Amino acid sequence: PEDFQQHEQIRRKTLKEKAIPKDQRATTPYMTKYERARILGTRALQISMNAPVFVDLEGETDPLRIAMKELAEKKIPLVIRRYLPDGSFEDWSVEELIVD
Amino acid sequence: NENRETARFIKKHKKQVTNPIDEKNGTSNCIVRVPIALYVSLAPMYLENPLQGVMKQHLNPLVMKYNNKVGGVVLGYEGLKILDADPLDTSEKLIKITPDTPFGFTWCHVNLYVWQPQVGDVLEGYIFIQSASHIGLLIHDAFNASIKKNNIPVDWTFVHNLGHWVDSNGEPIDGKLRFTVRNVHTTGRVVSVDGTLIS
Amino acid sequence: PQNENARAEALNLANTDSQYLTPTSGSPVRGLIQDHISAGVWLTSKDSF
Amino acid sequence: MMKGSRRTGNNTATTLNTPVVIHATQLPQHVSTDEVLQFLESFIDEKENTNLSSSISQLKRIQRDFKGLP
Amino acid sequence: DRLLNSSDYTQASVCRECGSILTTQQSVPRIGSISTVCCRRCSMRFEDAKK
Repeated sequence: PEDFQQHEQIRRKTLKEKAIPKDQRATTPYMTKYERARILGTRALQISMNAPVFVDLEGETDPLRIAMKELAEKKIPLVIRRYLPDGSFEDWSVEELIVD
Repeated sequence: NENRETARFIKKHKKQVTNPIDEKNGTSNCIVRVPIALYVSLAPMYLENPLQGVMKQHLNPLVMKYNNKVGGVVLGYEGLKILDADPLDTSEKLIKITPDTPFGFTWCHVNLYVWQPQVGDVLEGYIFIQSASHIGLLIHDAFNASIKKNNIPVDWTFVHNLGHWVDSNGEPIDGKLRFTVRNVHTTGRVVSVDGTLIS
Repeated sequence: PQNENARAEALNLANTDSQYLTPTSGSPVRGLIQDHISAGVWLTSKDSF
Repeated sequence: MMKGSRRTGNNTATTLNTPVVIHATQLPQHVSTDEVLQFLESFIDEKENTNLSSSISQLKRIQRDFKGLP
Repeated sequence: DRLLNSSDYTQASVCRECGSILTTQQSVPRIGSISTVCCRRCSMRFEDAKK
């Protein structure tokens, strides 16, 4: 009924009160060794499950090193959600971050 | 102490919307659209094509089947819209990858045209066969109801020639026939419908 | 390890190459050891032609 | 025993096969007659721009349902 | 990957209403039908069909 809907609209109002908007983001512009070791992790676990690839892979069977080839050329469709400890967050992309 | 715990037993088996006896043909109307919200996966092979990737995995194995959460038989859908996980609408919606797997889960609203029979409905289907055991029907070319003997008016007999029916008209009767609906079944993979021919 | 979220975390967080400085004092922990030191005095001498 | 162990080959009721939870968000609204026509006539052409083609004629068994020769 | 994914790594069934584990049960069907998981302390037996 709507006791799901009254249970749903509270969450999407809660989930909208925690996204810090893009003109007001206040964390680092860097990829702080923990995004980088996990973005390369999860993307390598997508190419092993037939994700669409967007680079001239050059006989590189190793599924981890394929993601590095797309990391240094910025073809990754990921978005990092960084939880500030009250529950608020800043959905950084992978383009707008700056690698080490 | 037998009031406060009955608030969740009757209220759940109080099935929400009934079937109106509309259209002035005597027949009751059971085709009905309900909007819902799912919670589905999305495989990484469909991670460029998220439209097909939800229709093919969770909706297409659900059409023309019963569903225990809506109460009807799913006939179709239109309006599969992935809720974006970014509370910014836009075309580049984003979903959340699970930690332990590369599979992402997301919410989707859709409008399922369920077909909803209950008891006390008025239904008509083409007579499939008939014996001195039942009369098998084809409700809307696909659904089968079967009024058994102990719910038939016991005036009406059966002549054998594999044979044909004996009513008070004395007719081998054609397809189109009205009856009233007993317990709709849920048991097998085939959805059995069951009814009575008392008036 | 048995999955690819760990093969990147056995290369880019916990390899023996980011473990060059210990966090206790900032000193380095990795270096030749006994005879690879005593070959330097003989290789980089001024008589070794 | 085998038949308790070949359930694991027959069932296959995964999370790729079924959604986790379906909740009705609003109460069901009884549709009219002509829009059931006007839905199903436009429902069939969905994946028709593989498999699903044993079910396409099942979807095309929905085709005849109101205007063919039953 | 060293305290779940290689120690035991089970996918148990959990009732969402009562929030327990051991009160679930994969049921016994009519052999035409298909068995499924059910919670025991969320269900009341069919003798209590009270209207």
